[PDB]
Amino acid sequence: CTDWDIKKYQVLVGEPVRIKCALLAQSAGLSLMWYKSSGPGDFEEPIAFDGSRMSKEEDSIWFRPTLLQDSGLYACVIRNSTYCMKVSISLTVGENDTGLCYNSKMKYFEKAELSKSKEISCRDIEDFLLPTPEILWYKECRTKAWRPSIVFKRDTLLIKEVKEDDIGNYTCELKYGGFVVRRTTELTVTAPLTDKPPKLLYPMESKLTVQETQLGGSANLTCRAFFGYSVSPLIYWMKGEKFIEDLDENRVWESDIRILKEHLGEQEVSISLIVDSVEEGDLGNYSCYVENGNGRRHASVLLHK
Amino acid sequence: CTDWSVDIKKYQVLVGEPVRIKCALFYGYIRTNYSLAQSAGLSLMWYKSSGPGDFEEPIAFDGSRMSKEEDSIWFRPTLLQDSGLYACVIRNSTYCMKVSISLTVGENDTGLCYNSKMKYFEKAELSKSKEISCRDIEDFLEILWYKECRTKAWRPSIVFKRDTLLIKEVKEDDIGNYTCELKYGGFVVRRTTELTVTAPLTDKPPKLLYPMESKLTVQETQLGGSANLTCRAFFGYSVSPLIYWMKGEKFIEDLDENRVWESDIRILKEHLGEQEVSISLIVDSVEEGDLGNYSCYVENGNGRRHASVLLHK
Ligand SMILES: *[C@@H]1O[C@H](CO)[C@@H](O[C@@H]2O[C@H](CO)[C@@H](O[C@@H]3O[C@H](CO[C@H]4O[C@H](CO)[C@@H](O)[C@H](O)[C@@H]4O)[C@@H](O)[C@H](O[C@H]4O[C@H](CO)[C@@H](O)[C@H](O)[C@@H]4O)[C@@H]3O)[C@H](O)[C@H]2NC(C)=O)[C@H](O)[C@H]1NC(C)=O
Ligand SMILES: *[C@@H]1O[C@H](CO)[C@@H](O[C@@H]2O[C@H](CO)[C@@H](O[C@@H]3O[C@H](CO[C@H]4O[C@H](CO)[C@@H](O)[C@H](O)[C@@H]4O)[C@@H](O)[C@H](O[C@H]4O[C@H](CO)[C@@H](O)[C@H](O)[C@@H]4O)[C@@H]3O)[C@H](O)[C@H]2NC(C)=O)[C@H](O)[C@H]1NC(C)=O
Ligand SMILES: *[C@@H]1O[C@H](CO)[C@@H](O[C@@H]2O[C@H](CO)[C@@H](O[C@@H]3O[C@H](CO[C@H]4O[C@H](CO)[C@@H](O)[C@H](O)[C@@H]4O)[C@@H](O)[C@H](O[C@H]4O[C@H](CO)[C@@H](O)[C@H](O)[C@@H]4O)[C@@H]3O)[C@H](O)[C@H]2NC(C)=O)[C@H](O)[C@H]1NC(C)=O
Ligand SMILES: *[C@@H]1O[C@H](CO)[C@@H](O[C@@H]2O[C@H](CO)[C@@H](O[C@@H]3O[C@H](CO)[C@@H](O)[C@H](O[C@H]4O[C@H](CO)[C@@H](O)[C@H](O)[C@@H]4O)[C@@H]3O)[C@H](O)[C@H]2NC(C)=O)[C@H](O)[C@H]1NC(C)=O
Ligand SMILES: *[C@@H]1O[C@H](CO)[C@@H](O[C@@H]2O[C@H](CO)[C@@H](O[C@@H]3O[C@H](CO)[C@@H](O)[C@H](O)[C@@H]3O)[C@H](O)[C@H]2NC(C)=O)[C@H](O)[C@H]1NC(C)=O
Ligand SMILES: *[C@@H]1O[C@H](CO)[C@@H](O[C@@H]2O[C@H](CO)[C@@H](O[C@@H]3O[C@H](CO)[C@@H](O)[C@H](O)[C@@H]3O)[C@H](O)[C@H]2NC(C)=O)[C@H](O)[C@H]1NC(C)=O
Ligand SMILES: *[C@@H]1O[C@H](CO)[C@@H](O)[C@H](O)[C@H]1NC(C)=O
Repeated sequence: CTDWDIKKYQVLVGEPVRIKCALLAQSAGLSLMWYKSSGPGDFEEPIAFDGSRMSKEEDSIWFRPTLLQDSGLYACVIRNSTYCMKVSISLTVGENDTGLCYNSKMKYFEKAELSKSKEISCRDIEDFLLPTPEILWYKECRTKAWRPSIVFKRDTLLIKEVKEDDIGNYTCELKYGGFVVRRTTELTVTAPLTDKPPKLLYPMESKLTVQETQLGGSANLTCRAFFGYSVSPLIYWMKGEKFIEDLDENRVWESDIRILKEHLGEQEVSISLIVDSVEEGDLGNYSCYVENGNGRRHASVLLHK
Repeated sequence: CTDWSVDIKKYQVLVGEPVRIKCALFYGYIRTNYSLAQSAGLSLMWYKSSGPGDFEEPIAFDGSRMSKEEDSIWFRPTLLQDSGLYACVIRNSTYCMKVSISLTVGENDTGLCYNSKMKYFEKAELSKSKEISCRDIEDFLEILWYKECRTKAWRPSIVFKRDTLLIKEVKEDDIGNYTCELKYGGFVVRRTTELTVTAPLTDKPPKLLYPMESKLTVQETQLGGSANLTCRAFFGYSVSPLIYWMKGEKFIEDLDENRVWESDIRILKEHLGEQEVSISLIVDSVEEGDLGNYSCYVENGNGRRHASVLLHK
């Protein structure tokens, strides 16, 4: 039968899951089958349904609860006299690690700006909603008394003003017929957006630094700048109108950008310009260009002797 | 900059073994090499996010273990921390591209040499040859093979050739996890594969068990009653089993009463790829028209067999 899934399932052992065949079928005479492979290339064993945990319900399989055994590839096949279709679903079951409520490999991630609003939502909770709903939030796998600044509405968490204290793993809990559904997200805070172009440190914008090199010598011109949080940092060297790529590719080349420091999204990167076997043409005024969202700044270096 | 969400290539390694993460942009996406691209002034940076939504911190290498060598990153050895998403970015005045590579690091579980989630899989036919190879090994260029995480003396049926394991005749006993080991400068490289043996190709069409091919079984039902007609067959290894009910020329879908429907296929047994499935035909509020001869059709690659059932009373 025709063969091809992007949808992947991650769940903690002891939590209810619903796996759907990605593709009225009973009416058309179509017969539906599932296979568990547990790996790419495996036997794809036919599943004989029990009634306690694994339930064949409509277009889906229900696990109540899930077990470590359940981890694997699930292939849903539809069969007819002349018609067939099948698709494979990946289910990974893991256990919360050592006293924690969640699994390290299995969690969501978010980023927030200091002194700014941020919303945290309980994602992928649709399959347990009826009739048309209670949720509890944990901080570092512990119950907390939440400040009035933080507001809870309908499966979501809102922080009106975000502080450097509000960092870590946020896990929401749902009750599903004597079962718990946990979705955990980790928040990382960064400094707010710059609103200002980066700052040149070496060379400075208005000092006109001087570099001395002898002919047939080696020249190292190293720019340095500070990039506040705002894409990779854009810092590069130019000699007048000519870009680094244009001038004499055999003797002169540009180094890769280095990260001298990083904190809260702010970086202090440095890049260097290297010239070998320096000649009369190489001597002149070199400028380090630094650019971002709000501006383009540059400073100059003089090559002498 | 222009983005390629996630690279198909993913890395799975045991903690304490060497890994090499390759920037996909130089090998697959773009033909131009790192040595010639950098000449054009392109700058390369890496980021470690550990998640699709995380901060993506810029990594300052500065390490004995983590080495920025050309278009790749070297881990010698790898650590449990290293698990995450690695994004390589190329920078220009007006040009940018980035791609993300997934590295997953795990530890051998409870007295075992391997990780259950991280291993290869294979299938073999009984009494036939099958070769097991040490896959995706390179950048570390002799091999030694273990069976069930133990050193073994191998029969002349099993032969060793560089980077491969060959079994002339596969037997039902030689099933399980085969792990090859390589030594790379005081480090060990383990690649483990699991073998599952199945019965050889049928060469014969399936066999009807219930009803039998030439007995013409009879079921008695009263009018306004309930009818359960359950077929049963044996399918040897050869895809889902093709077994279905028919009433004369008409398929089950054709008569399409709200009263008569077909059940889903059930798996009564499984051994070595051989199945003995059963399907049932159900009729509710039986009427005079429903009475007649029903046939259960069973089919596979080499043949089509069928048996008949008579509905009476
Ligand atoms: C028309 O009539 C047919 C009868 O031919 C009905 O089909 C039967 O439906 C019943 C449903 O109750 C089936 O009963 C099931 O038996 C399965 C087989 O047993 C397992 O155990 C042995 C070991 O002894 C294994 O070797 C074997 O491979 C099986 O795995 C069970 O798996 C079923 O589920 C569970 O049952 C008990 C319930 O407490 C659990 O404790 C068990 O752990 C088990 O998981 C179930 O018991 C019966 O097999 C069917 N027969 C056939 C021939 O298909 C149709 O349903 C009916 N049509 C209707 C009503 O529309
Ligand atoms: C939920 O959110 C919390 C924070 O809100 C996260 O906490 C971090 O958890 C990780 C583990 O996943 C911690 O990493 C581990 O802890 C060690 C502590 O680091 C400090 O160590 C000493 C004090 O003991 C300090 O002096 C030092 O400056 C460090 O700040 C790490 O150092 C460990 O790595 C070390 O060990 C390995 C092997 O032993 C070595 O090879 C390494 O080189 C390294 O030395 C270890 O990885 C991390 O520290 C926690 N952060 C904080 C701030 O406490 C949770 O991770 C998060 N939940 C999940 C699932 O991620
Ligand atoms: C190649 O490598 C793979 C993977 O490493 C091996 O697959 C293993 O196969 C063995 C079979 O010999 C499996 O062993 C079995 O473990 C099961 C554990 O389940 C228990 O726990 C769950 C909850 O987590 C319960 O639901 C369940 O009822 C069990 O309690 C059990 O089915 C068996 O363990 C025995 O221990 C329990 C106590 O826990 C006893 O009460 C029972 O009597 C029971 O017999 C069974 O032994 C093992 O789990 C498989 N591993 C994985 C990861 O799937 C291959 O075997 C290996 N190849 C070769 C040739 O060895
Ligand atoms: C051109 O000039 C630039 C700037 O002057 C220069 O950049 C320098 O690069 C080197 C490495 O390529 C840096 O040296 C390292 O700095 C970091 C600390 O941030 C550490 O990794 C190292 O510290 C120790 O390293 C050794 C152990 O690995 C120790 O033995 C050693 O004693 C150190 O303690 C190492 O110092 C250097 O920091 C920068 N320069 C600046 C100012 O940051 C570049 O290399 C020059 N040449 C080119 C581009 O060809
Ligand atoms: C996070 O993971 C840990 C371990 O991975 C989970 O701990 C487990 O907790 C259950 C219930 O408390 C334990 O089962 C019970 O064990 C006691 C032992 O006396 C027994 O009397 C009970 O009848 C029941 O069987 C289980 O042993 C324990 N697992 C361990 C210790 O390895 C924990 O539940 C997970 N979730 C969290 C912390 O939210
Ligand atoms: C980074 O630098 C600039 C900014 O966009 C780009 O410059 C030019 O890009 C073109 C197409 O990518 C390059 O094509 C070449 O054209 C020459 C023409 O003589 C031809 O001989 C080559 O075979 C090739 O087709 C061109 O070299 C390049 N010019 C430069 C770098 O000076 C560049 O493409 C950007 N991106 C990179 C380098 O990946
Ligand atoms: C399992 O990993 C440990 C390191 O945590 C190592 O010492 C041990 O040798 C490994 N097992 C085998 C069979 O090599």
